[PDB]
Formats: sequence, C-alpha cells, structure tokens
Amino acid sequence: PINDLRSAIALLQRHPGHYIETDHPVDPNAELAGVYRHIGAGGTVKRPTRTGPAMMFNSVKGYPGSRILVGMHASRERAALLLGCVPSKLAQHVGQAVKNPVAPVVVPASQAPCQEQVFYADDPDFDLRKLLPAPTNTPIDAGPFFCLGLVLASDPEDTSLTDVTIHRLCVQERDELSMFLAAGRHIEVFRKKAEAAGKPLPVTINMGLDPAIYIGACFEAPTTPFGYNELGVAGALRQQPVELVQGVAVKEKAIARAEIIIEGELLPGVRVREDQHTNTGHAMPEFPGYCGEANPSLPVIKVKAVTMRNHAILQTLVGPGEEHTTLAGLPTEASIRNAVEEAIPGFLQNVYAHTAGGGKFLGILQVKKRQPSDEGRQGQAALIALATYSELKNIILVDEDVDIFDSDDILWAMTTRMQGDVSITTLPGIRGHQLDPSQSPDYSTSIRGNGISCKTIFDCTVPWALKARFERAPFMEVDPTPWAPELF
Amino acid sequence: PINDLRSAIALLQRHPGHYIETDHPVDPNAELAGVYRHIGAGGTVKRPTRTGPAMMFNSVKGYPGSRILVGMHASRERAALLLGCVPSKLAQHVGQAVKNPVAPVVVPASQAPCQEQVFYADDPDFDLRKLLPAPTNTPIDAGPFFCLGLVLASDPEDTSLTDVTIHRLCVQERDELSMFLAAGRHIEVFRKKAEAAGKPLPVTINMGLDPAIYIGACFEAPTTPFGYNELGVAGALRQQPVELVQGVAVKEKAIARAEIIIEGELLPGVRVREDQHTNTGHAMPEFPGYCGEANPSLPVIKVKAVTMRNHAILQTLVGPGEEHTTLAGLPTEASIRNAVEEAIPGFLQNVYAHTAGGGKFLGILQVKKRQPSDEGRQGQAALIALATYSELKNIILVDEDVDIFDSDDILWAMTTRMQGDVSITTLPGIRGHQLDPSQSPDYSTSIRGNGISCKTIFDCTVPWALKARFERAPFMEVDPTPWAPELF
Ligand SMILES: Cc1cc2c3c(c1C)C(C)(C)CC=[N+]3c1c([nH]c(=O)[nH]c1=O)N2C[C@H](O)[C@H](O)[C@H](O)COP(=O)(O)O
Ligand SMILES: Cc1cc2c3c(c1C)C(C)(C)CC=[N+]3c1c([nH]c(=O)[nH]c1=O)N2C[C@H](O)[C@H](O)[C@H](O)COP(=O)(O)O
Ligand SMILES: [Mn+2]
Ligand SMILES: [Mn+2]
Ligand code: NA
Ligand code: NA
Repeated sequence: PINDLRSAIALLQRHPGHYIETDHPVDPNAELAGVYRHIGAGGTVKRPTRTGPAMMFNSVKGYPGSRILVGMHASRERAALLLGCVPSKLAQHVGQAVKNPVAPVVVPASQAPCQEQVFYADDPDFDLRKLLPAPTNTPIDAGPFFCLGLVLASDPEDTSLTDVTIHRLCVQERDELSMFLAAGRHIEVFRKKAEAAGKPLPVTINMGLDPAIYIGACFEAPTTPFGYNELGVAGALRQQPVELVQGVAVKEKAIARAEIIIEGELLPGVRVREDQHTNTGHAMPEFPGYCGEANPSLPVIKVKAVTMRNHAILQTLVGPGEEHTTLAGLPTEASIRNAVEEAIPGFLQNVYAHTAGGGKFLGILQVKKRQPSDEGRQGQAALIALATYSELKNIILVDEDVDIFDSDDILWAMTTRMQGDVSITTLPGIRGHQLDPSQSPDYSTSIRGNGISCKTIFDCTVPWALKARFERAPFMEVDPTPWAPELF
Repeated sequence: PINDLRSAIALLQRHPGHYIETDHPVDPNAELAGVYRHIGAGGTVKRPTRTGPAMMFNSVKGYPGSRILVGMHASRERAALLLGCVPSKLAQHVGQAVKNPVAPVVVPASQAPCQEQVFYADDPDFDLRKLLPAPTNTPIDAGPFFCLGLVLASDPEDTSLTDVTIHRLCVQERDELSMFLAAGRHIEVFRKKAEAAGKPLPVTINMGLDPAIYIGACFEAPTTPFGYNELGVAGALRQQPVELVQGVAVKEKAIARAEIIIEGELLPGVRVREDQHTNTGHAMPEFPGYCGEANPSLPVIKVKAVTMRNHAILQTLVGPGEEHTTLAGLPTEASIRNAVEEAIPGFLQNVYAHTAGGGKFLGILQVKKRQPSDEGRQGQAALIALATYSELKNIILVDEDVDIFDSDDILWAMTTRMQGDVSITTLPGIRGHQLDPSQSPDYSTSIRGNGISCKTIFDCTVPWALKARFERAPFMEVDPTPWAPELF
C-alpha cells in the first residue's frame, strides 16, 4: 500500500535494480547531477547516459542529515511498478484515471507527517539556502533549483477551484524563490487575478510525494481544462483521495504526507531576473536536451515557513531526462489514446510519447488495420494526435507487429515499411513549442516565428492491400528456459 | 591469439555473458532457432528478441556427438572483442584492413585440423543429411539449411583469382546441396563460365571459422572488386595469413583451420527447385526480417567429400538477425568510412550500418562541421555513402554529439535537429535491393520494378550558422564509480 514517497521506496527495494543508496559525499552544486547523469538520468541527456535505479544520496556536502533523492520517475518500468500495471498499459491505465478523478480530502494536522518539523521564516536566523540543499543541474544554471516542486494554488475569487502544477523554482534569497510560468499556465490565471487586485496569492510547494501525485498532475488542456483539480488523477491511480493539510502559515492547503513543504505567497508587482546572482544567462536544462535561457522577469515567492518530516528527503530530478519523459509522456499518451478511441474505436492499439521527444515532441502510434476501410485511418489517427496535443512535432505510425517502445524496431519500420516520396506528409507553419531550437525562422523560411514548426507524419504502416507480403518471419514458439535456466 | 573458431570461443569464455552451453536436447529442425530467438537472435527478428551470448547446443536430437553453435557474431560488442578493438572504432579498424590485405598461404595437411576426419561421398553409407545437422530457421523453410557456409571458388581460366562468399545452402539429397547465387555475385561469374563450357566448378564450403574470416568476406565491389580475394581482409585483421589446404576430393583449396568442410562441384546444366521436398513456397528468413520465397531454379553442388575436425562444431546462425547485421554491417561501415575519408579527410567521425536495416539498408553518418565550408558537405558524405554501397536505402546525418549507436539518440536528432520541409531529400527510382518488400511498383508509382527504391537523406546536423544555439546541456565531468561501484 503506497501512500507517500517512503512507501514507494519500500516497494522499489522489493524489486532489485530500481533503488540504490550511496554514503559517498556529494556536492549538490552540479556534482550530484553529474553523477546521476551516468547512472540513471536517461532521456534527452547528452550521452553517456542510461536509465537505471532511483538514487538516494545520503551524505550531502554541507548538509549533514539531509538526503537527496533523484530518478524516482526516471524509468517507464519503475513508474509501472509504482502504479501497479505493466508498462505497455500505462497509456490505458493513466487514460482511465484522468477520466475518473477522485477528489482530495482534508485532514487534521495530527495526521500530517509533513509538519513534524516547522521552521518559520520570521525567525531571524532562518535561511532557506542553508536549510535545504537545492541542487543545480549544470555549472551554468541560474542558481539552486527545486525541480519537483508541486505548487498548489487556487482562484482568489473562487476558493473552490484549485490547480497543482510542477514549476521550476530557483532559490534567490534567504526567504525568496523565483518561479517561471509559461504563457497561459493555469496557475498564472490565478496569480494575474491576484496581481491585478494588488494582492498576493498564497501558495504551497509540496516536494517528495507519492509518484502517483506527480504523474497525475502533468496533464494539459483540453484533457484537463481550466478548473480541473489535477489532484484526483492521483486519487484515481491509488483509488484513494490524497490527503491535505491546512498550511501552518498561509491561507492554503498542503499535501499532508509530503516530505517537505514550503509555504509562501506570490508577491504582486515584484519581478526578478532569474540569473541575478549568477549572470550565466541560463535557467536550467529543458526537456528537449538544451539549456534554457534565464528568464528576465519572474514572479517571486516570499517564504513564510518551511515544514518537513523528520529526516526529510529532498526529492528532485536530473536531466530532466527520462524523469520528465515519464511525468509529461504518460499524460500525453493518455490524452491521445482517449481521443483516438473516442473517434475511431478499436483502431489504436497503443501510443508512446517517445523519450527522444521528452514525452512531448514525438508520438509513436501503433494501429491495427482490421478491414479494407481502415486504410486511410492511420493518417486520421495522426491528425487526432496532433489536434489533441498541439506541442507534438512528429508522428510515426506503425502496425501492431512493431514494438513501439523499441527504437530499433521503430527505425526498422521506417526502413522496410516506408517510401520517402509516399509515406511522408509535411505540415508547415503549425505552432509547436518554444523550446525546440529548430522551430525558428533561421531554420526554415516557412517558419514565421519562434515556436512554429513544420510537423511531419511518417506513415510506416503496411498498405492494407500489401499486408500478406509484410508478415514478419515466424519462429517456432518454444519455452527457452530449459536450455538457459539462469537466464530466466 | 585467435586463428580459428575455438581460439575465438576461448576468448569469449574470459568475458562472461558472451558464451554459454547447454546439454538439454534440441531439435535442429525449427526448435533450435526458436530457442535462440529468445536468447540472442536480435536484429530484425520478430519480437520478443534480444542480443545475448553465443550459444552452443551440445545435445542435438538425431545427431549424437554433434554440437551446433549459433550467435558467434550476433553482438557488436562481441565482434569488437573478437577483432581486438573498441566497438565504436570498428569502421576505422575494418576499413584499414581492407585497404592493406594480407594474402593467404597454402599449408600441408599436417597443419590442417579441418582434415582430421575424411568422409568420402562415394561410400554407399554416406549421407550428408545424417552426417551433419543442418538447422532450419522457421517451420516453413525450404529444407535443412547451412547459413554460415563460406564458399571458396576460383576462376576456371585463372586459378590465381579466388573469391570467397557466404551463400545459403539447402540440403537436397544424400550428396547434393542447392546454392543460391544472386546476379552479379563474383563466384557466379566463375560458375557461369564453367557451365558455359559444360564443366563443373569445384567449390569448398568452409564452416566454423575465425570470426575475422566471416566478417572480412562480406565486402562487395567497388570496395573489394572482382579479383580481390576477401581472405586478405581476414589476414590483415589478424596480421597473419589465412592458411589454405588442398581438398581431398576436389581441385580447390579449403580453409585449413576450419571446423567442417564440404567439398563439391557445381554441376553444369542441372537446376533444382529449392523447396522440392517440402513445397512450403519459402526459402528461409531474410535479413530485412521477412520470409523469402523459395527459388524455383538453383544450381546444385554435388558433394564429393566432407572433411571435419574431431568433435567438430557446426556453426550457423538464427534470424539471421544481429548476426547478419555484424557480418554485412561492419564491411558496409568500413567501405563507407574509407570512401568518405578519401574524399573529405577529417570530416566523417563514424558510421553505423544500423541493425534496423540488417547492416545494409540504413546508414547513420556522424560528421563534424569544423568550419563554414563544411556546411553542405554533410549531404556530400551521404552521396558518397550511397555511391559506395548501392544497397543502402536511407541515410541519417548527425553531428559528433549524437551517439549513432543509440537509436533513442538518433530519433532525438530527428526530432530537435530536423525540419521536415527543409532536412529531407528524396531520390526516386534508384536501384536498391530485391528483399526490401516496399521496393515494389505496388508501393509507389515512382518505382518501375522490384528492388528499385526512393532513397531518402535525413539531414539531422545542426546548420553551421546555428551551432552555438544547439549545444546539449553540459553536465559536470565526474567519475561516477565511487557512488556506485557495483554498477561499474
Ligand atoms: C514535468 C515538468 C513540467 C514542467 C517543468 C518541469 C517539469 C519536470 C521542470 C521543473 C523540470 C522545468 C520546468 N517546468 C515548467 C513547466 N511549466 C512551466 O510553466 N514552467 C516550468 O518551469 N512544466 C510544464 C508543466 O508543468 C506542464 O505542462 C503542466 O501540464 C501544466 O499544467 P497546467 O495546464 O495546469 O498549467
Ligand atoms: C552475411 C550473409 C550474406 C549473404 C547470405 C547470408 C549471409 C548470412 C545468408 C546465408 C544468411 C543467406 C544469404 N546469403 C547469400 C548472400 N549472397 C547470395 O548471393 N546468396 C545468398 O544466399 N549473401 C550476401 C553475400 O554474402 C554478400 O553480398 C557478399 O558480400 C557478396 O560477395 P561477392 O561480391 O564476392 O559475391
Ligand atoms: Mn491544469
Ligand atoms: Mn568478391
Ligand atoms: Na496543473
Ligand atoms: Na565474396
């Protein structure tokens, strides 16, 4: 029974290979990320890299008694273990979750392990920078970062509407963090209403959570539109309302079973340059694998209190690599699968928000042509995917005999089941995503501005009429165990 | 020092994970290939499959005392070990060997372990089908097959011109094998000449060899033109001439340290249907991953003698999967690397004949743009690759910060470093390869006949002017070993 991060870790230890610890000292500045890069960062991280175990650094240089956990979500198999299904059915398992959310439930403070220790910021010696080791990913980061900070805010005019979102948080002062919100972010709608009335917006930052909470929170419109508490997707994954606690210093709720809580308020009118103390010009690595630039004008969170468990674990990520692939990719897959299943029932077999696209840019669709009229529906599925998730860039379509989670098998379909002048459709001038550096007028004359792209559909499905000629060579079905028992 | 198969096996046993044995009885008909499909076939083989150890089946049902080895070359890492270099530098290492061949030498029978046993076919009790297990790959194969039969033959007008090639051989009678020779093959030139004179062509079939010999043999023109004895490549790989021996019954040389040798003659005028005894309509699986159709008219080899070591190993393959990727792909890489380095010195960093194309259809070229004039040379390198290896189909160009052996990283370059209406060039109507089933007029109206293709170049290199914007997020250089010694 997984209710929080420690129970999640306990399960990983019953599956050797998914969790390791180290007592060898590590510097949270750059060096920690440098080590996990080789061990389990994965995703779009510059090679050498791999997926591996979730990793707990127990001796943090300069922070005795702290312990930093990274890579908890940095594997599709591990995410499947933590959620209780097989990795090939996460798209369907998460898909059914978002469409049957279970609302969270408030709990008294005596049942909130997060509040076992309280450090009020009005203490003269309080210093967030000495209190928690916020690691940096690269030596050219804007500063120390919290990268798995699940921020919880609400509409200041309608308390009933609450939104939770992961945002990168840069420690800027002893009691201040900057926070980046992209255009049209759902919490930004709350802050702008607060700022326009000259009022601060109370928020809580919740770190070190049940993996179910982080994963369920990363949906986007139109799948989870404005007004959809993303809490409850977690409630559907656990068949259990996540538990909330009333904040010890702000008029806002915090997740009771979290490891560390930061209570604060978004301040009206205030803006800071994200790299003001570093002047590196960069924020931190983005999910496509490149360095994001330092945001010149960010809102500020004024910390009112920090609240944490005894021997609190600081959970964050590195890369963001495969951890981002899982958090962003499984909502992506669930959204596409739900949409195609509504429009063409029974046709789509599976979908993979490929890690090469960070879980957002590259969609692999596995279809099954069952009848002559299914020819021509593979392109329709690609259109539905592009319509459902506008930040997609490319679609690869394959049949049910291609393993869409094996990139060699994907390239195989692109080699023997495609003709370049037949199977490739380009859609110029469609808005995509700012963080793809090839989406620039400097890359293509058909691109009118940053974050606009040509989008490409690679149809690697066998034409219906030719399917009898493209059967993969069949081998006798045997049980190989007796000839190699140790290999299982 | 490796000079035959068993010295190669001895090396693999010093690197655990690369060689296993089993004494559990196995049926060479279909069952053996079915087991190794799950264990080490890899490549384009129908999932589930993987690369693993080379595997020796010590108990062969119906052939007591026989033992069959498969998968010797079914791993790029295994191949680099057997050749004595790092897998990333195989293209350079094999490339230099083909440019500096070492000619084979003749030795007396006393130094030819292949001739420890001699079985003459004119014995009334001789039966090729009882003497050696010839495993099949699928239940629908044309018949028993030898899939690592390195055929050695010479020109009937000039016996100094020797060629050596792997051809698939189906056991048809107690003393006959059918042999498929594609059009334009070098040994086929010798065969057509002998048949035009109404005379047989003496051949030796050499099975169970130094991996350097099998790999070195799989070159094609123009890299190894007609007249180039490919045994010189193996000689350069070992810095030791391959040793030849006079056959016992045919006027042709045999590989002295081979495990099994079939001496025979290609009969003039005789033709046979490959599946005459099974009528399956199929031959065996082909490297693109589909089942080939039976050939209705093949020349036959009249077996004159079989010649073996004591406790001889019969070496063959399954899939052909990753074993074919290694055997065809390493010369493909070497051929391309030599051509590009001659034309554009210093530009090409590496090349991968991707396993998704069986080592023939898909070429990944890794280039490094060093100066503004290198812009536009990435497409030139693709043209050189296409001109050097006409059976290539598609080329993917990437920069030196992309791991060309990581298919995830390849798809990443295809996602963030590619614009569909900019980076994709199609070349319709270029002769490709018959065994790509999409190279058919039924797949594309620009294809005039079977084995003609559209060939496509995916330029996923960063445009020179934009290189400062496409730097991958830099993580601090650390030695990760002290934080997880067990995983290094
Ligand atoms: C998973 C994930 C999502 C990040 C993200 C990160 C991760 C790991 C970081 C921490 C590594 C770096 C940047 N993050 C930001 C981000 N969106 C944003 O506006 N600012 C961000 O700083 N996102 C994307 C955002 O969280 C998702 O798109 C949500 O679905 C948006 O939810 P919403 O529609 O309710 O606003
Ligand atoms: C590695 C390999 C190459 C095969 C091959 C196989 C393998 C494993 C088999 C055993 C799995 C089944 C088919 N094979 C044949 C073949 N060429 C051919 O003409 N007939 C064949 O049957 N080839 C290709 C041939 O070996 C290469 O193209 C040589 O480079 C041709 O050399 P050449 O120019 O000297 O004739
Ligand atoms: Mn939302
Ligand atoms: Mn030749
Ligand atoms: Na949200
Ligand atoms: Na040859």
